[PDB]
Formats: sequence, structure tokens, C-alpha cells
Amino acid sequence: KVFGRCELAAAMKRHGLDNYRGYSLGNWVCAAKFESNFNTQATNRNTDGSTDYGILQINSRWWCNDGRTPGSRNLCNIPCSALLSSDITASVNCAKKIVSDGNGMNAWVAWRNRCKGTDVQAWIRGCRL
Ligand SMILES: [Cl-]
Ligand SMILES: [Cl-]
Repeated sequence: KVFGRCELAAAMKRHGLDNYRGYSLGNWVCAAKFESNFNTQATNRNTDGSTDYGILQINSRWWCNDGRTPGSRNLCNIPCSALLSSDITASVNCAKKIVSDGNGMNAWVAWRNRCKGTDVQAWIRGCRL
């Protein structure tokens, strides 16, 4: 599924991401835009052999099992394919574990490079929330 910007903001708010660990909703919408272009089916392979999955590009080295990332962990206890669903619940629940892990949203390279320190409220402007 490719979400609209406001549709995704609404879904994320419903799932408890607005101000989760102090990160306002716009941060999450911005991260999703630049990680996946709001596409739940996005995948990208990394040089180390791991793959990033779904709307928030969650990585198989640590967070999910894809059966092809040797010696990896599965800290979210889910198959990586669950992160590609039209239902964002699994992605949100895993993202909450990631952002609690110590480096906050800096875990997402696109967030650090393209959202951090910018006017992220713009991402939710105009939306019925
Ligand atoms: Cl915001
Ligand atoms: Cl933080």
C-alpha cells in the first residue's frame, strides 16, 4: 500500500507514535517519506547482506528474521515479511522498540540526514488529526 501523507499521519497517531519517546508525529511521517516514499512494500538490500523492510525500512541484521541474514538477531520477534503489510501495526510496534534502544531516531539514516533539525511539523500541516 502507498499511503497518503495525512492518511499515514492518522494511522501513526492511532498507533501511539505522536510524541513517543518525545518525537512528535511529524518526525515519524518525515522518516517514512524518505525511507520508503510511504510504500509499505519497500525493500532495499544493504552491503552487509541484510535487507531493510517496509514503510520504516527496518533492518534484518537486528530486528526481524528473513531467513537469509546469517548470525542476525530478530529483536522484534517477527518475520521481516510482516513489515510489508498494508496494516502498519507490526512496523509501528517494532519501531517503538528501536527508538527506545539508545540512539533514538538516529537509528534511521534518512531521519538523521533529512528530517532532524528541520521544520517537521510541515509534514502534518493540513491534516485532520
Ligand atoms: Cl510534528
Ligand atoms: Cl531520544
